Amino acid sequence: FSIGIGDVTPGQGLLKAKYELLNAGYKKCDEYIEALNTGKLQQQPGCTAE
Amino acid sequence: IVQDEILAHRLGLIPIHADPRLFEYRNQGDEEGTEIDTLQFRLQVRCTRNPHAAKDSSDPNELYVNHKVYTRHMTWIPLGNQADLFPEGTIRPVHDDILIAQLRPGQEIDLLMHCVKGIGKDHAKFSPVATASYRLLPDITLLEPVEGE
Amino acid sequence: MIIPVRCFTCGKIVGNKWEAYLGLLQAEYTEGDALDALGLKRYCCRRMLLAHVDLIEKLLNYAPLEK
Amino acid sequence: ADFDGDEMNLHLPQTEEAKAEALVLMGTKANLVTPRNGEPLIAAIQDFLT
Amino acid sequence: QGRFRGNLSGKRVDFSGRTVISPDPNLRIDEVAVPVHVAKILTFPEKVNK
Amino acid sequence: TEFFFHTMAGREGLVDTAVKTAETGYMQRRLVKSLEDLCSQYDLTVRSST
Amino acid sequence: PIPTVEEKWRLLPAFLKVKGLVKQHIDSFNYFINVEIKKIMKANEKVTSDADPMWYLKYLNIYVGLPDVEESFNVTRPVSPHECRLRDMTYSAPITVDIEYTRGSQRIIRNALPIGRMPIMLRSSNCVLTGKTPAEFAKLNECPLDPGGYFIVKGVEKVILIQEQLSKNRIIVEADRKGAVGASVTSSTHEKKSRTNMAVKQGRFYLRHNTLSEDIPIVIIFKAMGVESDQEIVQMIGTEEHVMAAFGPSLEECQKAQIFTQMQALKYIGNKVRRQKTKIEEARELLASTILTHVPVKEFNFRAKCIYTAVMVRRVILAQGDNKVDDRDYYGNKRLELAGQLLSLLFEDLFKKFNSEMKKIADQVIPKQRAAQFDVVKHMRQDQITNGMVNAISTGNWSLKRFKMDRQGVTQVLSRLSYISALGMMTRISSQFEKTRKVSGPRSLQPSQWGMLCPSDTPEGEACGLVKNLALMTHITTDMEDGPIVKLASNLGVEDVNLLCGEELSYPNVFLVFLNGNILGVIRDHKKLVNTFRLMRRAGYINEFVSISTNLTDRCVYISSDGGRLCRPYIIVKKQKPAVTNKHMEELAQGYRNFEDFLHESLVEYLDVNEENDCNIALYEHTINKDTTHLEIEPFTLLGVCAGLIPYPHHNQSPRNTYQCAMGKQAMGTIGYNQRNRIDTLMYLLAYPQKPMVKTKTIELIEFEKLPAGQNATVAVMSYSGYDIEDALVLNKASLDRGFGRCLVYKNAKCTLKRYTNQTFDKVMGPMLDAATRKPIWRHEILDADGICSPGEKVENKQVLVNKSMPTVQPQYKDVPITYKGATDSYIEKVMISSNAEDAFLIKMLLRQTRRPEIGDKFSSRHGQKGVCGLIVPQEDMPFCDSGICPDIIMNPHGFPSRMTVGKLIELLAGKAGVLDGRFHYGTAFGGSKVKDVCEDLVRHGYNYLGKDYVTSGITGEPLEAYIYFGPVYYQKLKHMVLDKMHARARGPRAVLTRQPTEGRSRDGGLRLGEMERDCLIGYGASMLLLERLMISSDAFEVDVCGQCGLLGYSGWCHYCKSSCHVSSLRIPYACKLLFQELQSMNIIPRLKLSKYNE
Amino acid sequence: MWYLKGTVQS
Amino acid sequence: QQPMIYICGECHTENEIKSRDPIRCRECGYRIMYKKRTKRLVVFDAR
RNA sequence: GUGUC
Ligand SMILES: [Zn+2]
Ligand SMILES: [Zn+2]
Ligand SMILES: [Zn+2]
Repeated sequence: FSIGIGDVTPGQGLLKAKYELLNAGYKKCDEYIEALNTGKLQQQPGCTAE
Repeated sequence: IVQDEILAHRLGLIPIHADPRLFEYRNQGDEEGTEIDTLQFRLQVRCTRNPHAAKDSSDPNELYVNHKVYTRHMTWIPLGNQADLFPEGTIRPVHDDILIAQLRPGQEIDLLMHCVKGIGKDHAKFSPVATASYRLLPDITLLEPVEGE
Repeated sequence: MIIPVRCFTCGKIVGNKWEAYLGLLQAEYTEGDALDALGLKRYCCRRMLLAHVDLIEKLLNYAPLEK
Repeated sequence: ADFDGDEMNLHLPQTEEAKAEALVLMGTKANLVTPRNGEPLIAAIQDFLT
Repeated sequence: QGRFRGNLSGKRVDFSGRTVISPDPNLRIDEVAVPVHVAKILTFPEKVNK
Repeated sequence: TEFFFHTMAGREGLVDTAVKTAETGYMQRRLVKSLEDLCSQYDLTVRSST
Repeated sequence: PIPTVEEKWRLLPAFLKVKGLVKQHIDSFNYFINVEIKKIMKANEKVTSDADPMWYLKYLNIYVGLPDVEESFNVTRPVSPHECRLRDMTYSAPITVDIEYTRGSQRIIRNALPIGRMPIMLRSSNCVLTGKTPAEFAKLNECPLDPGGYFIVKGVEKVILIQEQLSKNRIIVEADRKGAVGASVTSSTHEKKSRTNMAVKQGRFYLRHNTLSEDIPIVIIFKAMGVESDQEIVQMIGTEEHVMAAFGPSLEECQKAQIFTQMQALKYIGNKVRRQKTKIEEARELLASTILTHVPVKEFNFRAKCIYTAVMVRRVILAQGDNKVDDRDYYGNKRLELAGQLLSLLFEDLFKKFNSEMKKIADQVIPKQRAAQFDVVKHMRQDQITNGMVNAISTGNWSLKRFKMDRQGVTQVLSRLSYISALGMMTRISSQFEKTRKVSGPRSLQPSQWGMLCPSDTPEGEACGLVKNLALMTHITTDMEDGPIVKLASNLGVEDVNLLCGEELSYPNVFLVFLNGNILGVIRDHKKLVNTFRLMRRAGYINEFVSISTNLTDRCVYISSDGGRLCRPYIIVKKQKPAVTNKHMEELAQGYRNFEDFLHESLVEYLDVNEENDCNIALYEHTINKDTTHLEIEPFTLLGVCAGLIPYPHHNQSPRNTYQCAMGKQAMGTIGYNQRNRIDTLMYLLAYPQKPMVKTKTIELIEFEKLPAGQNATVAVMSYSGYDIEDALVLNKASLDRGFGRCLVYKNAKCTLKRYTNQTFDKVMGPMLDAATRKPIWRHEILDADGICSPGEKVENKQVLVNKSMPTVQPQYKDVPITYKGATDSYIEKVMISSNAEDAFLIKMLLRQTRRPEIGDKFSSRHGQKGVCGLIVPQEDMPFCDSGICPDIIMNPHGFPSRMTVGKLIELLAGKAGVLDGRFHYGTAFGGSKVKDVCEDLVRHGYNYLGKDYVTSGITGEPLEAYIYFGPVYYQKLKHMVLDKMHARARGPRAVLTRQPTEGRSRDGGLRLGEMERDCLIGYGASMLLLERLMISSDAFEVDVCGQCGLLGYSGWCHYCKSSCHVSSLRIPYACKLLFQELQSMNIIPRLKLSKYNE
Repeated sequence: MWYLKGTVQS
Repeated sequence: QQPMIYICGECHTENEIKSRDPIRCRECGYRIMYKKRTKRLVVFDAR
């Protein structure tokens, strides 16, 4: 029973799987900024804008 | 400058070109040393300056004399009358140029070591072989005819 | 301090090539060239000479010398 | 214990009356469950489990 | 460092020792290895019967 | 910047494991000193020294 | 793609060549003995007696010499540091002053007058160890790699730790248990430390200072200062709608009390003020130079002070009603303290004491004279100065009540365990807070510190952030003056605050100028001010160590020029681009265009913590944006000295990084170039140190490749039979026999022997011979005919080293033979015999002990992975894979995931590839080498590409199904061997106060049984063993008392009743009887009532 | 005041 | 009997101390001396 | 006071 560095290696088909997620996450998160600046984001909990 | 224990360890690491079949096995305990199961070896060297060397020198190879001690300085002295058994020089270190210690003007070293018979299970210095390994025979079998590239 | 006489893992005598390795590093030879020309082929008995410091040379300048 | 820098201590009972009291109460076979909940504390470690 | 819970409660014991522990999966669950150097120092008094 | 944000959380737990010991041992030695003589009798009744 | 210059890595060595790591410790001292030592002489310049105004002395010039020693009789020869380190002497040089004194009627000017000595640093300017060559460094028996920076006092190396403190001459506004409160601490050069605080309660401001009895209203303080009309008071406070609703109540309660004139307020204050000359003058001089002395008053004008108090009240008002609060965690405000100003305070206090008490030495002689002239150099002394200096350095008690301060634990002995522990201690910083559990903010890593203090470098244990280390690239600013700065600021167009009234400061456009906590005036359009000041600083006229910042929330510009600020160089960029180009660094590579002219050419500049607050810094050159102002040179300089030895720090986790940087100083190895000559108390050395294959650029910067503290060994990451449990590691018996991990211990045994005030003496008889044959006795076996042991011998347990026979008080002599105590069998290396400064013979002996690794020794992986050795396996086991290479140290693959250490496998891979190819691979932080070009290079040879190999098990002889991870790794051996961590005791010595085992192994004591282990025996319910190992084996005593009156008797006899009729005995621990005998003297008699156990 | 170089015989 | 031979640390001259003398060197002004190695026979292990 | 759990 042994462990090497070949055990933990990213797959080529895995690098583009998380690339899509990171791009969609960035595109979705960087919209709420100007959404708040314009005045939006209806709030369910009692809280402040930020 | 070298330690006495480190010097003894490095001297024990030195293998000896000798036939262990003729020698016996030592009994349970005795440190005086008999004639059949103990080999004597002497070593003696002191560092002295070179009177002829040069006016201004930095290289210590010619400035000082006998600054590096090798295994060839060790001399074998007979004990008893077993000198006629091995004719002249079948009892000598395998490698002659092995660094042992370094000396400077005003330094001296004199030692007398005992060589005995032992097995490699006791200490690593009694290993008669350096590398003992084996390998399984490989086999590479192709299945389908390949193309050029 | 001093080059070991034998190797730690296998037990091959590596203490008889230190001065030769030093003298071969000044003939415009690469470290690998000296290491594969001396006779070392495997890597367990190769880092004894490659990765080795020489402190006895600096310790002899402070050693007692006769006047 | 973590088995890297641990230094544990050891005691030796002197009287015969206490040598029998530490065998029935502070016994390794007897003390296998913990009074807190009741789970066995001595089952196995990583290597044996693997 | 008083006399109520410093001396009376403490009462440093004799016939004891402490040493670094090492693994040994060749003993039982209720066994422990003691060095001979410590075993030579420790003594246990007993009365001689028939 | 990512290494700094990662080592910021490592210091969050290293300063927390240093302080727990003090008040934990204090609450332990305060809780033992009040409950150390409560014993069960032979008629299925728990009583104190009185 | 953007033009990138891959050359800026050579700026850092050239910058460290000038100053940096430890050169600042010498800079603080070289500047102190050249600037401040004469400032103190000019401070205390004229002193005269009061008997008759005719006698006086004058201080012309003062200076120190070179390290000299005063021997038997006028013998001043240059001494070397090693001689002082071996003779238990102290490295110091005299201070020769040229003063003049008037005796009789004429004046006498005696040149070169010695007044005392003073210690000198090892690598200072006055020492001999400077500007030398390695060939000459070997002549004086000193390591050239020694960084220095410590003090040698009585043959020990003492270093003063840097201590951080809060900023003075500033206003803080923090919230406490009820609300918010502003405070101000004032401390200038002259000894006046004040702490005033303004608090808010019931909508009423109150000023608290320890000189006043109770609170004084702020409006009363205003009217007393000189501002009479209440309108301009509110004008100075602030003209706003919300600031008046909070300032009205105080105004009306001020109108309530009948105070409308300056005399009324002054009488009110003087009546309030208590002190242990009228009340009006008392209150006037108390408001003048007691409360705020950092704001000087020219004649009697309190205007600057009242505007200061008004802006303080405005800051408190703006803080009131909001959640804007100041914290003490900011490092832009925290200042550092080196050993320079501490020595300055010590020296000035000693000088003032020496001037003031000698003023009284000649004050009792003038009326009670015998002749016409009085000589003062014979009424002079040179022991108090030396005594005070040595005491303050060695003892560590910085107690200056003239300065109202007591500090302990400032100087510490230099760690000489390894080469990293010595350098890493020089960069250690101590905090002002004490080691308590309450702290959580200051211990927490602050976002403020960036590239100044190593985050990973911190000891794990109790202190988890109170001790911090400096970074590679940072500089400590010394103190300056502010003349030209104020002159240029006045010429730029800044306004005088004495002309405009309080209304204009409420204007948003108006900005206030602050210089070291001092209001210079009002400035408009502060952007031009900041730009011009920055341009003048880049020019070269003003010194580069002057900070300037601006804050818009309170609209104030700060100009900081005080000493003790953190400074690191930054590369300047101009609108898209770094000013430094390839042609500018090609000349640096050539040998010209060094750092100082780089600063003179306006290409790089220093920034502080508060100045980088208003600046944008780019990490790399591809992230440079249009608002970035500066460019950080390198990102790997953030790691410290102890964290620079970890391969791939970003790959590893922060707990492992901390563990490794903590264990790096405990790892044993070579000390320096002269380890045979120096004789220290305890020394750990290695036999054959190897060189790290995967080295770091920080290793090359410190030249760690000359003194490594570890060895390279083949590691096989796989489980073995049973002995790689959580942290256990398996060794190779053949490798241990060959000599892998051989250690040496060196112990010191020194003995001094002196004379007495009488003619009594000490003597060393020597060996003892018997009458049967001429042999030395077993007791004195190693002793030479002289009386001491000769080097090159072997000393066993409880044998005499040196015979020491001293008189009881012709005279009878008691022999005190020094006896060697040890479980091992030591060896003698050398013997030194010398004399100290007080004419006593000193004999030193160095004992050597060679040790080998065994089961119970602690090893590390230089990656935060420590473990004790498990089973020692011979060479028939430990399977080879193909060529015949056996695992040197078996590693367990089960500790990897939880610890989450990936840099270990990368380091193993890089080391294997390097030892195969034949070149060292770089593994620096935030860079180094990748795993894409190295694995494809491992294919050319013929091995597998990432990590795998085919192994053949040895105990069975069958191949392994799965593959094993093989490779060379740099391992290191640590301290705390099982040989010393092993103790046992049955019956030894006891204490005289209480019959109980003593503390410590050096006195052969026992173990302690505390309350937490007693709770485990109580929870079980065992009473026999609980009583057996607390009363029977610890202290069993038989006492006797009486039945008539409970009291401690003796010999079955009472002294109270004087009758032995009612007498009985019992068993009690000695501790309880001692407690009874102690309480009976406290008027507390424990009257005891006996009974039969049968009853 | 010192005294060295001695051997005591029993 | 035989004067105790001592070596210096600057000139390494083997001199002798007679009895209660100022501990110094007769060649240089160095105030520290060393000792010679014993002339006995000590056994060592080469294991 | 320092070091380890
Ligand atoms: Zn080898
Ligand atoms: Zn009585
Ligand atoms: Zn000399």
